[PDB]
Amino acid sequence: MTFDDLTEGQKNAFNIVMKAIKEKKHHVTINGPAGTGATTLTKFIIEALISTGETGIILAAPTHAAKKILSKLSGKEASTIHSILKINPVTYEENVLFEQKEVPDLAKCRVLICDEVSMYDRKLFKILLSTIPPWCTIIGIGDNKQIRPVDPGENTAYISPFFTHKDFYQCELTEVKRSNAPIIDVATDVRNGKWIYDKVVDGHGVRGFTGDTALRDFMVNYFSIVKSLDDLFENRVMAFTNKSVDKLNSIIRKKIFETDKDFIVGEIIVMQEPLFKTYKIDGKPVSEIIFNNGQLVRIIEAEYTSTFVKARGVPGEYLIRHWDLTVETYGDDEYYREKIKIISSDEELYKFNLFLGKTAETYKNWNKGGKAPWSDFWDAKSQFSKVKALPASTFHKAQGMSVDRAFIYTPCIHYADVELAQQLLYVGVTRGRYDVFYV
Amino acid sequence: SSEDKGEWKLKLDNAGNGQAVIRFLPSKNDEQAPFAILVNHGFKKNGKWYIETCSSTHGDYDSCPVCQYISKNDLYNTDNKEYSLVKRKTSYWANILVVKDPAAPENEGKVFKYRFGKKIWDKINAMIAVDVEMGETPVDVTCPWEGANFVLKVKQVSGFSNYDESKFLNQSAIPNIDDESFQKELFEQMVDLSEMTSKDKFKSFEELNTKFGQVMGTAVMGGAAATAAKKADKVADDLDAFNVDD
DNA sequence: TTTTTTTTTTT
Ligand SMILES: [Zn+2]
Repeated sequence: MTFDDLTEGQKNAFNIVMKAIKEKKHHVTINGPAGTGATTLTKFIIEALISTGETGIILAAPTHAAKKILSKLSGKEASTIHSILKINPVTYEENVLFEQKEVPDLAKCRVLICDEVSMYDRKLFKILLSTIPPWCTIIGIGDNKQIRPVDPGENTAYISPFFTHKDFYQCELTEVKRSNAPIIDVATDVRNGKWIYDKVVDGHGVRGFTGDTALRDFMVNYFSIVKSLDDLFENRVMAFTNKSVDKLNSIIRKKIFETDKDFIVGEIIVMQEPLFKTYKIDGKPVSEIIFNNGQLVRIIEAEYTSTFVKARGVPGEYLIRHWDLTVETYGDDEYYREKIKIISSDEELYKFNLFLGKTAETYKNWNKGGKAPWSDFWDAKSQFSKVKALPASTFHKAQGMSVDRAFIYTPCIHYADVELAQQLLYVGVTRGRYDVFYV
Repeated sequence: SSEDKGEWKLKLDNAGNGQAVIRFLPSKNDEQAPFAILVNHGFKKNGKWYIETCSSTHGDYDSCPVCQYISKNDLYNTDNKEYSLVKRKTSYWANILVVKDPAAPENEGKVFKYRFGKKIWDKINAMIAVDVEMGETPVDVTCPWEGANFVLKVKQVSGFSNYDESKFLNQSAIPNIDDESFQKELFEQMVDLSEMTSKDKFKSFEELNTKFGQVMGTAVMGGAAATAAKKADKVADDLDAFNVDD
């Protein structure tokens, strides 16, 4: 097609991209921002690679949803990294971690493509290098302005070693500096570090809401834009805390449909973790993943019931009131009709956590003979997942989700580090493909 | 406690009250380093914390991000409540030879390091500087022949340690002052605070800058986003009001 | 100095 005919930054990277394969063995990460169009350049490197015939590349996306839309637009099938690397958990009492079964040779994989390289954590980082062979060449895409992973065990600078100079030399991507786009030029200032300011073209752009009643005014402006529209696919509100979101969905649910319900039949929700169909098997069951984390689903039937839980070694069964919602696949993935038990009460949730601790108190040092009933641990533990409604997600959980219009809520951010606040911004701004309002 | 870190502190009563009797130490090195003065900005916000030193201790107002942001906005009047929360705290440090401590009889007869507050420093300054006219010529408490021991007495008022009752005593010779070995025995108990004064202070300003950034966002003078920090306070309360509006 | 006085978020 167009082949070799682009800009200096686009041309420079690919030539260096070839160099890493062509000159010695080297691994590179690229700090493409948004708007810089490294996705468009990546389309050509897709085309150019087919003439050489190298199959050693693997299409890797860290998240399922990023892999889904990657496969959807490109048309080529891509797999999850959990399947690529066979990461299998290890049941312990204190902690638990998905762990790769063995170091593979990756002989057929002579080149490596990765996305969102900021997300992969450093403790995992050291393990992967030994798994990676020398002949394989690593290519990474990500933004230094993208959001870093959260490690409760360690609070530090913790820049992804993809972004640390010692691991390997890399190259950043230049950007179409000037353009008739107010938000991106404001987004350019966002990457620069200027505070957010409203800039509008033709009535569409960055717009601010100020004053004492700004929020209520912004709320009626929020209400004005949304109305009773049941299609929020392109309307994504983002906030950090789930506390705020919880009070929102409470209030918000009552708005669109005239019901005072915590959850009502017919609602659309998204997984917060993958759905595994677990079978009892020696060692660790890899199970079968049913619904991926980030998978959209449509609720079929909704009801609130209770379920008695009994643990061997604990006398009797213990009733817990929950939501028994049946849900079906919403989207282009494999169709499944299912039913889940879900607890949505703070009273019950603390009731839930307490049972675990008594079971934790008793199981860590059990000795009436035998081993320990942990098949009744996860069977009782895995019966319930945690998911949240569509309208709002955390800036963490809104990453990657490209929607037309974004409404942004800033106040709870001050408890976060400065750099993260700008990385949320970039990610937050990139969620709105068409328009953004800011209060 | 504090003794595990090597510094003595008082075993407070149920009222928090406590009495103890101690003698001081002179200068560990010759003609220098009698005492120390420590500056530390200390505050807690967003659950995040900050307890580290300041380079304006040696007059370097510049090599401290907690010092610079004040001068840009002059929080002393711009936001005095926020100013007081974070403002530099002055810590005075010295070695101490304990005499009597009923709260902890084990602490008696021994030497420590210690940090106190500024009112004592004014009283320490008030005690050391006396005119010639009042007959009583000025007195150094650390003097071997002229020095004095002192007794600390503290009560709590509205959650504050009060010392307004403190009073000094006459001069005092120190027993067994003519033995080098008894002096040496106590001399190793003396420690040099000047070591704490060398190049131990953080030279990397950008490192200190990073930590508070993880401690708290906003507060950028050239960014002016601190106004949005002022603005954020309203929204949380506004959020509470709109919750019932449901 | 009376004391590291708040967040969730990943498989
Ligand atoms: Zn300072």
